[PDB]
Amino acid sequence: RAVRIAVFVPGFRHDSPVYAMLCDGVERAVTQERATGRSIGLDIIEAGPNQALWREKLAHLAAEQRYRLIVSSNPALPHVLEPILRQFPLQRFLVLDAYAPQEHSLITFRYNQWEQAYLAGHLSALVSASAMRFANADKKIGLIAGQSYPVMTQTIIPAFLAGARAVDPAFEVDVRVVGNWYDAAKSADLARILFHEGVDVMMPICGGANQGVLAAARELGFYVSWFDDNGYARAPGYVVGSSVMEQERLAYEQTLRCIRGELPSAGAWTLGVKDGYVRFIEEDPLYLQTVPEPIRVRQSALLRRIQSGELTLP
Ligand SMILES: Cc1cc2nc3c(=O)[nH]c(=O)nc-3n(C[C@H](O)[C@H](O)[C@H](O)CO)c2cc1C
Ligand SMILES: [K+]
Ligand code: NA
Ligand code: NA
Repeated sequence: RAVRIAVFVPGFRHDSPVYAMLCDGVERAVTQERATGRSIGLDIIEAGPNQALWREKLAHLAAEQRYRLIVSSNPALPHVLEPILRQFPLQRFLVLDAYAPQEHSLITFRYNQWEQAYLAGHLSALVSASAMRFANADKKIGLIAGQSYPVMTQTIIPAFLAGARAVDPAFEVDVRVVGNWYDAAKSADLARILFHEGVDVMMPICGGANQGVLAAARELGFYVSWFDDNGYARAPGYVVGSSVMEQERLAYEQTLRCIRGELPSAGAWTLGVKDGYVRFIEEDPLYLQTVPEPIRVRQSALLRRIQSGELTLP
């Protein structure tokens, strides 16, 4: 039996870790199963930045009645989908990085981003408190978000702060917002503001604008806590951590289940460190070269406490 899949990207694929990972994993599954001789179609729709059009674009994909599954990502998608689920109940949807319990035609997976961001904040504070080249004597770290949204304000920011405060309760996090997920010039401006306020380690979570923060790091001399995927090679020596979600693998795994007829129609899963889907990347040689022993030792010890449940971050 032939199978057709659509991926709805709420923005652009390139330069957005969550969407690049999503598309890479769906493609990997499709390519794999095509190679067995099976006919599998894959269409990727890049919606672009205009969020006011997302709902109608998704409704048209459902109305086309051709996709066995429409795949998307990000925590706003369940809300976007609400009337579409009602109007087109036979259309199956899969959304990663989201949470929608108790739907009938929508299955979601959320990562434990308290773990993810706590790992990032702890690493950031260790670096900021150290005598590394660009560290200063303040206890100030930064976060530059593309936009504000409930997961960012209720999970990521508080967990980043909590991880930092586990190192020293005096740590502060200065949050800034770009207003979009692409403009690297505008994120660089925020990074310069943070640097001059005394921030020596920043975490960019602003999509294609992340590059602006990397540029500012090289320009001014500060460190970057990278999120979502492996960012060490994007600015060797500046990127001091990668605190990640295993979105490429999850997208691959769930797409395969769809193709083989094993993906449930509904459900809302949460996957974290103990499940293997949130990680701090210690194995990259750039990390080992970039970050001194005492910091790496403490970061490893933290990972062990999360892996055992001793430190549970629900
Ligand atoms: C409405 C909305 C739009 C988003 N757009 C992007 C994006 O274009 N690029 C990106 O890298 N992350 C984007 N994210 C963030 C992403 O889903 C995730 O929360 C962060 O990458 C941290 O894991 C978006 C989040 C929301 C809620
Ligand atoms: K909020
Ligand atoms: Na510091
Ligand atoms: Na210091």
